[PDB]
Amino acid sequence: EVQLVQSGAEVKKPGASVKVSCKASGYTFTTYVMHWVRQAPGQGLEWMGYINPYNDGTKYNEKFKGRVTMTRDTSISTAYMELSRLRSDDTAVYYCGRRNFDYWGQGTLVTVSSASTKGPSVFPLAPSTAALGCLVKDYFPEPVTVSWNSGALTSGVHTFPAVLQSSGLYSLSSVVTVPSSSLGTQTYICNVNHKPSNTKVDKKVEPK
Amino acid sequence: DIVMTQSPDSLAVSLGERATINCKSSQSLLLSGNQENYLAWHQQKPGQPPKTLITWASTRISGVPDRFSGSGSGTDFTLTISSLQAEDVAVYYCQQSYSAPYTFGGGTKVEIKRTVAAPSVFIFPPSDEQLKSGTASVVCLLNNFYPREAKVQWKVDNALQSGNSQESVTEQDSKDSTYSLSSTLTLSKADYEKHKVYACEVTHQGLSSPVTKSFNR
Amino acid sequence: DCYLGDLCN
Repeated sequence: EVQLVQSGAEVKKPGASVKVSCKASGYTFTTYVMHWVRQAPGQGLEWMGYINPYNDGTKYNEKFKGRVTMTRDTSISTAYMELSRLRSDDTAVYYCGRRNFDYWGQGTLVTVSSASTKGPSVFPLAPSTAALGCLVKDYFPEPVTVSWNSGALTSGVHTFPAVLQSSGLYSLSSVVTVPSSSLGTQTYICNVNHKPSNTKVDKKVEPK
Repeated sequence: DIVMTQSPDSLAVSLGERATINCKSSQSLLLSGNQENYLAWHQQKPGQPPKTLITWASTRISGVPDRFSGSGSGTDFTLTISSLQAEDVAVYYCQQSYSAPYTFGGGTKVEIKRTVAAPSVFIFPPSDEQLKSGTASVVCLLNNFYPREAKVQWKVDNALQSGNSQESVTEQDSKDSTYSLSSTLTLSKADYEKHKVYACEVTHQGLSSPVTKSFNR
Repeated sequence: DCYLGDLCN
């Protein structure tokens, strides 16, 4: 099997640089060029350039001609991509693709932010069939996962994609719809996990 | 640069039904020297890496099921799914490999088609704990609706809000094929306490006229 | 294998 295995996710501050690798197996590395393609969140795919390992030749998109450099190491079958002077809209998942884009790497998320690791504040979305939930606000970086009643309540739960607010911090909501008659007696607790900050929050949501 | 234009932008299709995605290029992708078309089709699921389905406009990638096929030449290409499966729900991209930059189409979202379902609408005042903290997040929830198009308009003492809210939408539910939507109106404490009626007004074709949900501070 | 339109010359 052909396999393109990329390095892991990076978080960088504006102005920094990031070098991402892509190791290729299952075929002869120098036989095909290696492209880099990126995808900003919620947008399409955009070609950045390639390197031809056979002759060390490169071809860049005129959008990163003066910022990106590609390299290769034939003896370990690895192509690299370096993006310098990282700005905030370089936040994307970066992919390597081989040949005529017939096989893809798994992607490398690169987050460019002036924010620091910060655990979330959690607030109730109180009810008054009824709806209730939790507001998970002002955290960084992604991700937060949410469960309800320690994973015992899964029907009717929608945990929404996080949104990046003006502050560089993320905010999401998790809701669930429940029998209105259960609000007297059944206890609902959202379990918010934030691995980056080694924080876990449990919030009990009650009628006010 | 070559411009790749797909059509439609999103395609609702019943399970087992034929799906057709079209892709047009601002330039012929058919090299006359070897009579080949330089066009690929990629499949991508929410938060997943691309996966190639077709290359050379009509050659199926090894291991892609038979129900996928590519066709067309020059400037007009088509991805066909003969009988849509649940696992086929995804975004589909065409991408020219003829001349650099190797540009992608805008993508075509393919979703399961279902009967219209109006949203349930719920509004949530900010919690006192956050409020006394300096910020007011007012949340409006649109629960299990179809199709995805759902307009939310915040009104504060009946004045339309603009520029102070953000929205988020779930992926199409695997069991009932609906979408849900969350919208958050954010104000400072000081502005929040200057007004009385906080309202969420929802327009959706499952609703004859718009539904407003509200509360008084 | 000229797998891109502008790869060969």
